[PDB]
Amino acid sequence: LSSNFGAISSVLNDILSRLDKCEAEVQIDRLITGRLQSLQTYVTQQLIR
Amino acid sequence: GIAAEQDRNTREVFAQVKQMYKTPTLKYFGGFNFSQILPDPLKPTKRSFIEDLLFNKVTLADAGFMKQYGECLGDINARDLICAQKFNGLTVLPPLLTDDMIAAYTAALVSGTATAGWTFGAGAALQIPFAMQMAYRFNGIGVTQNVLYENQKQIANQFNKAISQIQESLTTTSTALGKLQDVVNQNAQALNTLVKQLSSNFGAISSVLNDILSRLDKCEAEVQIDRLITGRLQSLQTYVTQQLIRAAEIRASANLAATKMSECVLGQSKRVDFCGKGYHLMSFPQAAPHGVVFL
Amino acid sequence: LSSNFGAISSVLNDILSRLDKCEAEVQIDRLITGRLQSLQTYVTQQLIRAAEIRASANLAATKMSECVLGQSKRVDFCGKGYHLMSFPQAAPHGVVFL
Amino acid sequence: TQHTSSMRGVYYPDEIFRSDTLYLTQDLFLPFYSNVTGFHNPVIPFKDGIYFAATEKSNVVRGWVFGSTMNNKSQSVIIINNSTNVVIRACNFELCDNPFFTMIFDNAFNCTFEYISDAFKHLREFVFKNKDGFLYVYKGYQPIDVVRDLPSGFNTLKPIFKLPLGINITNFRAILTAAAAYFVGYLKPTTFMLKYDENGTITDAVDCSQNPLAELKCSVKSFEIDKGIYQTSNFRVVPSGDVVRFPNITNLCPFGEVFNATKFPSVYAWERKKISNCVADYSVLYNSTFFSTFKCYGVSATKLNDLCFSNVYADSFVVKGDDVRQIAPGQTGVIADYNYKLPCDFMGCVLAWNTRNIDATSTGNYNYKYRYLRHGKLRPFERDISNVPFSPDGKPCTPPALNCYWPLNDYGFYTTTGIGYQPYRVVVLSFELLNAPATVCGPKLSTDLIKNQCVNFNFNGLTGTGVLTPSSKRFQPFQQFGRDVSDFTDSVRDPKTSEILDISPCSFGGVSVITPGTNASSEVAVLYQDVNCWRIYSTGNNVFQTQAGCLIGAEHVDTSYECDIPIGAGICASYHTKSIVAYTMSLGADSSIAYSNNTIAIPTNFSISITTEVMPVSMAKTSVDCNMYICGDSTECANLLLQYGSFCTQLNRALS
Amino acid sequence: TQHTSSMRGVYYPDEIFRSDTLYLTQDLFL
Amino acid sequence: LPSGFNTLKPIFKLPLGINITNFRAILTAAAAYFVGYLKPTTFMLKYDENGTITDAVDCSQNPLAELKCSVKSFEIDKGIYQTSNFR
Amino acid sequence: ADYNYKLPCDFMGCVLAWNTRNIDATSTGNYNYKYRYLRHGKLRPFERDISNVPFSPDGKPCTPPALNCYWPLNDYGFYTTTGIGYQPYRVVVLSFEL
Amino acid sequence: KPTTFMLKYDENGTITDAVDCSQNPLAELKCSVKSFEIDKGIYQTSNFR
Amino acid sequence: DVSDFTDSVRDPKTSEILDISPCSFGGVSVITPGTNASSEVAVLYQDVN
Ligand SMILES: CCCCC/C=C\C/C=C\CCCCCCCC(=O)O
Ligand SMILES: *[C@@H]1O[C@H](CO)[C@@H](O)[C@H](O)[C@H]1NC(C)=O
Ligand SMILES: *[C@@H]1O[C@H](CO)[C@@H](O)[C@H](O)[C@H]1NC(C)=O
Ligand SMILES: *[C@@H]1O[C@H](CO)[C@@H](O)[C@H](O)[C@H]1NC(C)=O
Ligand SMILES: *[C@@H]1O[C@H](CO)[C@@H](O)[C@H](O)[C@H]1NC(C)=O
Ligand SMILES: *[C@@H]1O[C@H](CO)[C@@H](O)[C@H](O)[C@H]1NC(C)=O
Ligand SMILES: *[C@@H]1O[C@H](CO)[C@@H](O)[C@H](O)[C@H]1NC(C)=O
Ligand SMILES: *[C@@H]1O[C@H](CO)[C@@H](O)[C@H](O)[C@H]1NC(C)=O
Ligand SMILES: *[C@@H]1O[C@H](CO)[C@@H](O)[C@H](O)[C@H]1NC(C)=O
Ligand SMILES: *[C@@H]1O[C@H](CO)[C@@H](O)[C@H](O)[C@H]1NC(C)=O
Ligand SMILES: *[C@@H]1O[C@H](CO)[C@@H](O)[C@H](O)[C@H]1NC(C)=O
Ligand SMILES: *[C@@H]1O[C@H](CO)[C@@H](O)[C@H](O)[C@H]1NC(C)=O
Ligand SMILES: *[C@@H]1O[C@H](CO)[C@@H](O)[C@H](O)[C@H]1NC(C)=O
Ligand SMILES: *[C@@H]1O[C@H](CO)[C@@H](O)[C@H](O)[C@H]1NC(C)=O
Ligand SMILES: *[C@@H]1O[C@H](CO)[C@@H](O)[C@H](O)[C@H]1NC(C)=O
Ligand SMILES: *[C@@H]1O[C@H](CO)[C@@H](O)[C@H](O)[C@H]1NC(C)=O
Ligand SMILES: *[C@@H]1O[C@H](CO)[C@@H](O)[C@H](O)[C@H]1NC(C)=O
Ligand SMILES: *[C@@H]1O[C@H](CO)[C@@H](O)[C@H](O)[C@H]1NC(C)=O
Repeated sequence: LSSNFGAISSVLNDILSRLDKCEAEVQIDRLITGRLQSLQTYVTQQLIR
Repeated sequence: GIAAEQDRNTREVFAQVKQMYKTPTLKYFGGFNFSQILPDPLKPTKRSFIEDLLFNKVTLADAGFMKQYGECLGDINARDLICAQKFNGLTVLPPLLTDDMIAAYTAALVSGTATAGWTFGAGAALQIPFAMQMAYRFNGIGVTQNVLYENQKQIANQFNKAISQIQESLTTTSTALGKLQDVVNQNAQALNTLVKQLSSNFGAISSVLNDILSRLDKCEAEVQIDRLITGRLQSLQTYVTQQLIRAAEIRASANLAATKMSECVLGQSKRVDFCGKGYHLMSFPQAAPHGVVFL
Repeated sequence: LSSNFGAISSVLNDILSRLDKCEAEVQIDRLITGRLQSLQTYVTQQLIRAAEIRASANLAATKMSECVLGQSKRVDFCGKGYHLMSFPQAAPHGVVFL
Repeated sequence: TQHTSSMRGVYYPDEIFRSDTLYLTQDLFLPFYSNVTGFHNPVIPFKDGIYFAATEKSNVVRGWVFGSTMNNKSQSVIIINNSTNVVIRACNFELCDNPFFTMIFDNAFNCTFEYISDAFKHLREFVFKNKDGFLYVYKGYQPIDVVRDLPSGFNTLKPIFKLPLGINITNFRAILTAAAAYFVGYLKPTTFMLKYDENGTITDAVDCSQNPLAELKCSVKSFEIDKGIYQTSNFRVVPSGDVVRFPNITNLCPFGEVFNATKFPSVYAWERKKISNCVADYSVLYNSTFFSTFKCYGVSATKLNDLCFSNVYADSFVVKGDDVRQIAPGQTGVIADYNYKLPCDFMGCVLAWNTRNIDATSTGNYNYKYRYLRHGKLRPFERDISNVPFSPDGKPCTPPALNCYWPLNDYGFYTTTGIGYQPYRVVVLSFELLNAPATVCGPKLSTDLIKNQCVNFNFNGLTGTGVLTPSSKRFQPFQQFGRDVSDFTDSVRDPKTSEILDISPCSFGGVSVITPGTNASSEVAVLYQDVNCWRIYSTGNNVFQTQAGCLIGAEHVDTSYECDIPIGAGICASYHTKSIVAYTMSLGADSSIAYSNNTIAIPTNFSISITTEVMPVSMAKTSVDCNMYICGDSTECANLLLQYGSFCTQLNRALS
Repeated sequence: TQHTSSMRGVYYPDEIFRSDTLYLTQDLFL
Repeated sequence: LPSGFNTLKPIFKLPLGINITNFRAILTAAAAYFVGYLKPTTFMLKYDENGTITDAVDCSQNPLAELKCSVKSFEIDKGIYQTSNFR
Repeated sequence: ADYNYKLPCDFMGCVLAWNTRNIDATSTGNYNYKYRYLRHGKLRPFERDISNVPFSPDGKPCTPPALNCYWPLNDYGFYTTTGIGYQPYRVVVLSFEL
Repeated sequence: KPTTFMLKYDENGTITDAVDCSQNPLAELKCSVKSFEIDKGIYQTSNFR
Repeated sequence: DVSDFTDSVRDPKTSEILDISPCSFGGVSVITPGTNASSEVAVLYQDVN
């Protein structure tokens, strides 16, 4: 959960603390896709086990 | 590969016998009534009464494999799911074996069991009257055969009553065939999930390719199109992975059905609780939508 | 390994040859995520194939146990007919039973 | 006159060496077995590149002229051989009606480009293409013996010329000497797959749009196909016509009333005007009015003539030169905080121009004001008009006192000041796109409606490809479009006659290709689901209906066998005496045993049989290295990968 | 004086026609 | 105020640019009027075959509505479902 | 950008421009520089149009002393005393591949 | 020199041990698994560079 | 290559063709007992004689 996935930071508080809503919603979407990808990988491994 | 495996599964389960025995004219073998599990030559269908009930219990989705273009353009007010799937590149292929062929296979197996017994699996079929075959089945579980020969009326009546009870149980709406419905529900739900998953924009301006091509030039738009390309490719990959895992589960089930059909219909088994509760005497196969029912 | 995954190029040398470190570290991160995704897909396919091979090997082991070391009563479990004997032979990645 | 180009005219797509690879590319190519026109000297049209072939015995063809108008009024380029050198000259010349051999022209005067080379039974092939102001010429040579037609074969062309001309080329004509023949074909945007040798030479190619077998070859990226049935791409049709539907508007849109007004307000009291029912042709502004800054957000400028705009508002005010940079999203300063603020999700354009000769007088113009004191920032598109004395603590005060100020400052506009203290007029246009009824459109002309046919359409700026049908939906008056569950636009209201139309895709239906091995034959059979035997690529031979679908290219036989190609629904195919045959598969051998109640059958003799059974046990053990696969011998990439280490150890654990 | 708004006051969120769908949205609602 | 369900249609989009914090009604010299306040909320709306909104689900009313909004359906089968954590 | 000089998107190069009021601007007014403001379509990238033919909105040939017939080229009027937005600038565009 | 290290923190937030990831293949293995303790066995490390 | 890796070049001073190859090659395995027992390891290199 500490990977930034090619964004400014891995902390949502830093992005909301420094940018406006505006440039930040496109840095938040990278984190959203990365964490969704991580959950999907976990679910696939669990299905095989 | 998955589709080829599904055809191999059906072939390995149903096509075990090598010669297609004809249905005998007489359905009454020494007190035992075999009419409800064999086809009759007067009704239009090619399958038994129990197979009729089994095919009536399971509801289908496509009911054929032919949806013409003019038919999909004739039903627009009615938002049919199959037209949306076919308009989005998802198609369903027909099975290799028709339901009539599987019904013919099960009819041949039941006729061979009722006429030849157990000997048509080791080699060529050997004819034998049904009472002597019943005597051998009784002798196989440690009971002498005079017990059969002195109580034949009672055993025949109990056999007929049990068949009638199975028929009466299968005429009432229940969840006996509940593990055949889950397969069709999962397949339909997976395709509909891909269709509904097609409205995510994946961090782009819009989820509509027409809006991007309508507003930007080619130039800034080819980098918004590439995000959608990677997202939709990712969605297809997730669908394929789930399908592979489900295919593995179905293949394990089909292997168990094939070995049970081999060891319980073509012979008598000594394994405890492998075929029914009690001492095994016989087994009969019946075809079902995407599956098999053993009696 | 030749997909650029929505970057300027698929060659790391071209990106390091033309941009500075600065704009290039955000083009390199796209390639990093794409190649990591490719490796993950390969590993998932390998796990599923390994499960299939393990099921086949378990069936081969129990057949070797029950048909070479003894005589089996199970119908059609070892050959067509009444089982008398069985002999194992080695094969590339597998076993042949007679 | 009409001949075919049988695998004719392939060239090298780039300047990169490749060997023993198959390369799939998409470019302007001459399609296989396409029509070519023979000439045994009119004006032949030039349609985005040509293939030219000359069959010669006495060197009759000498060069070409390329141009558009072909008179003295536009530029033309001559590429000729005058028997000692090859000279290329792009100039402005008066053409002759009968050019021959030795004057090809009368006079030249506006010459732009010049190039002279060094001084010095046959088939000479050329490819000409025009792209980004460059004329590319490719050349190839082949010794032949034919006398009438273009010979069949395969020959690869090499690049010889890349000329920086910048010329409108739509027409061309050949130059002859006072026998020979020449052939002309046209290039199309097409996907090819090319094969390279071990010497880095192209020796074979596959045209991916020729037939379904070539589509299968391009899909698997191989020249050899094994025996079986393969699901290819679905059935597609290409669009035929064009439909453009725009509202019928007559008035030119009031550029003069907005941009040329005698009085603009101050920035704290900016004014808003609605724009409606107009045609916005900004090309009438190219004669008189010029803008120092013009920057738009939410839409590219090059598409502004192809769209139609829904809710157009124009805001007008006047600022100084240093404040024009503040009229932008996400900006700070006195103007952006206290006078005029823009959102982020802004859609529109901003225009500003210098007005020192109109809004600046000598001695000093003091009629423009701005607010510099406030108790909070403004919200987007919010106006503050009040003039109340300001106190930092927040309580009311009388202006002749202490810590009480007037919140408005004057702009002092002089003639002699620098440009940073000069007045600028600013107009901001804001609108929305493609989600609502619209009445301000571009100058594009409309077209008649076409029903029940795959067309390209343009409805109020929304473009696409599909089939339009009459609909039964009932739109409410404030609605214009309709969408699916997958956000696909499936309904539209026609802006001229208020009827509802349904839009459907053009491609539909699965296609399978049944083939034997590529070594056996190049013949295939095609199975179309979802068609009743129409929507087929071609009516070859033996069309009949099966239970699986419509089968084309196979023969139906009454006898039943085992099958090697499973088609489906009980139908199978094979390769028999040769041709492809289709039949119903056999379930097994017929047998009859008769039931008796008093007879038994007993075996009397026996045989010993030995049966083989093969089973897999293990597979290959493998390992991967993340660092080499992702970042091969790169330190910067390894540093960037350093924070993905948890992901890589999971893969290694799985493999181990 | 005090009453309850029992499923009161829903409006159309945009100007796009939709039929036979369920649409999930986030906006200013009662 | 009577109970029920009724869908409202857009009539006005006025470009005013005004600081609005207070309001007052105007009457004639019986009647009653009711005032409620809007909140940022997630709803799920159902459309007919005529393109009319006839039902809605407020996703923050109770855990059953949270379950309905999670599965995107108006009908829930018998069983136990793991909803979102306590917030 | 529409009628005189247009750049592609996949441009590779650099653009340089500098002010030249002390060289290309004279008193009274320098009228030797021209630009086209009337055309029947937009230019393609790196395409040049040189012709000087009278322009008619309907599209038919006409004689310039008539109605709805214009000359398609306008003069730049370069003075010394004008503001910097009406002063001449020299522009050089370099294009290459890498 | 520019080098990758792995540092260990106490419960008091003090650095008390470190691993130099380029010293020997055992340290490469330790930095790959992010642990100071290795169990008995054979491990495939990075390729020869 | 087939993976778009630049493997050949022409030298611009003398017109000869040169091949470019990577520097890293060959798998390495580390055999270890527990870290409690010893810090000694054995190294197995495939692809070397
Ligand atoms: C001299 C010490 C300054 C210390 C500043 C510390 C951090 C930087 C934060 C704010 C400084 C921004 C100054 C910009 C002034 C407004 C510009 C304008 O008119 O639009
Ligand atoms: C045997 O079954 C058939 C079908 O149910 C029935 O008609 C027949 O009467 C049965 N025979 C006896 C003896 O009950
Ligand atoms: C090619 O020529 C043949 C013969 O004249 C004609 O039938 C066919 O329509 C032509 N095709 C095209 C695309 O011009
Ligand atoms: C152009 O050609 C026409 C006739 O072809 C001639 O009358 C005219 O003088 C020519 N103009 C120039 C500039 O050569
Ligand atoms: C061909 O053209 C070149 C161009 O100047 C000229 O030098 C040469 O003499 C010409 N050759 C003949 C045979 O006229
Ligand atoms: C083109 O020719 C005409 C007449 O010969 C001339 O007036 C004009 O200046 C020329 N164009 C250029 C760019 O020199
Ligand atoms: C010049 O090129 C443009 C760009 O396509 C084209 O529209 C125009 O017709 C060409 N000129 C002539 C005379 O054909
Ligand atoms: C490559 O070129 C050499 C040149 O001597 C030739 O001998 C060889 O046959 C060529 N390779 C092929 C595959 O033709
Ligand atoms: C625009 O305003 C200027 C004032 O500087 C005036 O000269 C010009 O005629 C106006 N334009 C029109 C079309 O009237
Ligand atoms: C452009 O402006 C000039 C200057 O008054 C005028 O003579 C000319 O007619 C205008 N052109 C058009 C097409 O209106
Ligand atoms: C112009 O638009 C109106 C709008 O309804 C329409 O009634 C009318 O038919 C249109 N004019 C033409 C010539 O179609
Ligand atoms: C369409 O196909 C069906 C078989 O599915 C057939 O019965 C019917 O006759 C066909 N339609 C026509 C018009 O022949
Ligand atoms: C049948 O058995 C006899 C001995 O009983 C043997 O000689 C003969 O070979 C057997 N038949 C065959 C076909 O082998
Ligand atoms: C005007 O709007 C601002 C923006 O929120 C607000 O802070 C201020 O209180 C409003 N004015 C009054 C008098 O309430
Ligand atoms: C849709 O509108 C028609 C108008 O005649 C009405 O009859 C129909 O009942 C409506 N549909 C529903 C589901 O109420
Ligand atoms: C942390 O600091 C306290 C200070 O009193 C000390 O007693 C304790 O031992 C320290 N922790 C460790 C792990 O050394
Ligand atoms: C300079 O380049 C030429 C190009 O071939 C080459 O022949 C020559 O050796 C080079 N000079 C030196 C000193 O290497
Ligand atoms: C290389 O290894 C092989 C064993 O694979 C061995 O036979 C051979 O002798 C070795 N080479 C040398 C030079 O010893």
